[PDB]
Amino acid sequence: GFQNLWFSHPRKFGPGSRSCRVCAGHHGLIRKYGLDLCRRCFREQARDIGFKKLD
Amino acid sequence: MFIPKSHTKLIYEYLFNEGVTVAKKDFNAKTHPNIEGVSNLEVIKTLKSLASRELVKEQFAWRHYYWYLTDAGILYLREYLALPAEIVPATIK
Amino acid sequence: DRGLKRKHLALIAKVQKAKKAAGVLEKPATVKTHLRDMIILPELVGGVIG
Amino acid sequence: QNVTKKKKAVIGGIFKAELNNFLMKELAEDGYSGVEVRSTPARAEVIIMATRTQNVLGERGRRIKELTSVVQKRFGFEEGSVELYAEKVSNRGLCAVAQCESLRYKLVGGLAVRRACYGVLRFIMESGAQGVEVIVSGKLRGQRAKAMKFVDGLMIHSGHPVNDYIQQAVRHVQLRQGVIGIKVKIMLPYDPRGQNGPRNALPDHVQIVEP
Amino acid sequence: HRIRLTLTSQNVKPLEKVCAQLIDGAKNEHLIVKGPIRMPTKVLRITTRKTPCGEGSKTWDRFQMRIHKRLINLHAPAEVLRQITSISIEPGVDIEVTRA
Amino acid sequence: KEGALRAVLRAAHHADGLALHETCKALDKREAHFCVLAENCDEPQYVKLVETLCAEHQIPLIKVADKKIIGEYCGLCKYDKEGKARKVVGCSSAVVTNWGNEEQGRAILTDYFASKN
Amino acid sequence: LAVLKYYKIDENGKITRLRKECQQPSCGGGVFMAQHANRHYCGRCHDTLV
RNA sequence: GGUCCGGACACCAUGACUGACAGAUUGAAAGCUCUUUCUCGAUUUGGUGGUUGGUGGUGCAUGGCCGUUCUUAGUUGGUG
Repeated sequence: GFQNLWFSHPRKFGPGSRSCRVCAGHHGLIRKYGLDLCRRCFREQARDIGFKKLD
Repeated sequence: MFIPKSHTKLIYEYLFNEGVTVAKKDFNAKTHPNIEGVSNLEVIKTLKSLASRELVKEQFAWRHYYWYLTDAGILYLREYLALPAEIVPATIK
Repeated sequence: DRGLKRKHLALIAKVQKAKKAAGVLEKPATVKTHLRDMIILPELVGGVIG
Repeated sequence: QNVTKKKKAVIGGIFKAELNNFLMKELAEDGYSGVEVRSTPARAEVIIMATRTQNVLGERGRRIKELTSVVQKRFGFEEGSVELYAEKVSNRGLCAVAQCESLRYKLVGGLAVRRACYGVLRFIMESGAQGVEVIVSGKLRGQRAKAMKFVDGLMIHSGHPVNDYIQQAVRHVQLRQGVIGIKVKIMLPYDPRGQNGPRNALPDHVQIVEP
Repeated sequence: HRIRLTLTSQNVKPLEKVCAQLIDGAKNEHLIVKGPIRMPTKVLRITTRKTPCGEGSKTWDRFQMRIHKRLINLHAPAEVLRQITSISIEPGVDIEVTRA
Repeated sequence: KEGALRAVLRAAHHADGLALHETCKALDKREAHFCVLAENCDEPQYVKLVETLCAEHQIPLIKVADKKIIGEYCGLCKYDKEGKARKVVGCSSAVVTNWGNEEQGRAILTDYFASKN
Repeated sequence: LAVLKYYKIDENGKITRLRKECQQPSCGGGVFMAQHANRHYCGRCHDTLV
């Protein structure tokens, strides 16, 4: 019933198994080093994280 | 939301004991990291009811609800849970 | 080897039951299914699947 | 635990960013300015730089205690391992975030855009900043959006010295018509003592030892 | 025994300050100190599209974080470690001791 | 003694032991200390039903004529900031699985309803 | 109010259960099983008994 | 095609209301519905306000960001 039908489908891999940690979006996700931030989340948070535009 | 009275019991007990409660915005999770027995959905909905009744103060950031017990909440929870007036949440201590 | 699933086994059972409950002169009742990844095994041969 | 140093650095950065965002969303009324994280392996110290430590701490330091509990529970620390300390920012007029929130509050209250912007500009300039730029953009007058810029003093834009001398902040205000964006930039003054501004002078400013 | 001091930081100046302080402490206590060994720096690069949409000229932001690591070898069985390690400390530098 | 009964019932209700449909299952476990009934139960086959099971399992009972007062004897009504009994429901029967407040009176009512039975 | 339908009050005064009581390890006396046409279904549990 | 409310809170209401064996049913082990009568029992259910959610419209209502004009040397007060 509902118990075994609400979220039956596995979400172990693929784009649907991950999300930006700030907006919960599946598109353009940076997984390098376990950042788990979208390409738009990261541009805003990079200075706080410790990344800099050197060259 | 339909929640067992026992589950509401544990939720209120933890909230009063700690003074604060945190829950990730994940309805599907079946286990709250801090409160045992109840599901993330039940925790979220119970504390959302508290916030709507102004018994708790709600904040949200980066897919995470934070909730602070208020004075209306401290009165309501004590009267509902039937504790002595001497017991107080860890935050007030 | 990885194993047919419970829904697939239920479909096989349904088709076999429909085939049994049908005279040779006529055709078995049609069994409607969503399972497009089911393997066509001899158990299903003869039956009518939608 | 056993975690590579790369992942340790990234985890520390993520933690600091999330903490900064949460405190910005919470203590905005308390004149929040910033946060510093000294995550010693034993205990994680978190300094909350605000303009008014009174409100941050709350009655007998209850608000800070609540925040410590919430941070511990959210980030999975151990009871008493993480500790918050309030701090009073020296010069509020030289902190762009604090002035941005002040302008936010004035605009929410209903002060005229020009009046509030000029008041903030004058206060920041009297606080000793070399220059200040305040931009308020959105539906300020009518249906068509417009951006109003207020400038006084001198301000640099290009080159590395920007990273040291310029301090910026951005905020939103939701009024009936829509959202309005506030941007505040402050060029800090050259402070040899390194309290009101950068310790090193501008690279092109050659200063002469008088004979 | 060989005590290994691993000091890692994302900024060179505080890291070298702390390293010099530890070296000075060891020399003052007249310990067998092995000079600061400089591990190759680790550069973490993220290159992203600047636009939040797909429009415009294709421009990329190149972000990079640097990590510098320093090794110090000490032959100190006495608790002079506790002192030299406790006195010197600075934000942004993380130090760890190993009993190699 | 009504106040003592109400105080005893309050703690049981808080402890989630205070309980018709549920009352039967309570005394089938013989976890019931006592039951409170009403003489206003019009259903004749209903009144005698509850007394027999209470008697059969050795769980003597207290009879309070009208039902609406037992409804008040739960705390299940909403108040006008003064304990004002508002919008109560029938409580033809109830059970107390676990003991409650009024320890001294609770001691009295244990002797009271047992001594006279 | 079918609660009274699973109890027969003997004329002398004692009672006899009119429904097959359940025998699950957890749920026992009190909880009754449905008087289905061919089976008997526990409500608190599954425990179908034909 | 089908399922769940994950419709807070307030107000007025009328064992309120959940859940699941088996047959039927369904793509379906979906108590979704119908046969069936069991079970937790104030959280619910109906209605009225109000919320909530929406990768729904509007980028010609907006913020922020980016692109471009424009990778060129170009631009602005004060006092005269």
